[PDB]
Amino acid sequence: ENLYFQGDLIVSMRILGKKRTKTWHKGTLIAIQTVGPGKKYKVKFDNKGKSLLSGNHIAYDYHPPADKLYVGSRVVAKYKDGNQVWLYAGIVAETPNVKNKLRFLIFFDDGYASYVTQSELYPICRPLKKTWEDIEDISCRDFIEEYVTAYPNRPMVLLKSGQLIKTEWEGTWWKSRVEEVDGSLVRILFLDDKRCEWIYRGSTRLEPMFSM
Repeated sequence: ENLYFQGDLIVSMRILGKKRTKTWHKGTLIAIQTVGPGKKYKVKFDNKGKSLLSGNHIAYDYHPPADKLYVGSRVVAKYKDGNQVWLYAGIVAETPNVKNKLRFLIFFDDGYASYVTQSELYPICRPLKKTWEDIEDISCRDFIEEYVTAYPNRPMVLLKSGQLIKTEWEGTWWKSRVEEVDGSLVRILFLDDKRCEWIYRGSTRLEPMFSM
């Protein structure tokens, strides 16, 4: 059937949708379609054509109130890529608190992590019951399932600036150094390549956590 209303969605509303590039973009909800128990959502993008999307591939174009976000919530967040910024899907790993200077910690679908503000987050419209089950990368999906279901039990390595450790990249271990710690994240300098990355302190990419 062709619907005009479905839960709190209404045809003609503004929405964000996932493009095939896996970045998220503004558009208009132009149709809602049913087939049995399934539902699809037709989106016309502002600077593009159309896509027919499942409900976990659309998001509201507003920022959610804090009491509606949990560890495990499925979201779209601001994502820094060189000197460019995108909207990219992720999972909430921490809500605002004193130790993290009142920020949200985001685990993104591709394995990167960052702290963002409430104004940098959007909630996905119809998340899966197990919110991580639409993460395509098996290693990332399995890490987030264990993290979300174990929370608040969070094994982490205690790290200090200057400390020498081994960090994983492309399947092997590299000599690296702790440059900075910010809440549950650490900035790692890869010594041979002289480039830095922010990594979660419970990540199995840190050799002490891999040990365990």
